[PDB]
Amino acid sequence: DDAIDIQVIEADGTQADYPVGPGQPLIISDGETVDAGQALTDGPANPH
Repeated sequence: DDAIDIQVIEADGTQADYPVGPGQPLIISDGETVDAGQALTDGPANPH
């Protein structure tokens, strides 16, 4: 069904299940070196 979920495996093996959602949030993330705060689906970040 093209859920397009970004599942990340922690240092222990814990998933996150980030849903991309609609088509407007275009994906740009294939780094495989992500760190906290890194954006995945393009656009202006929410600072709060």
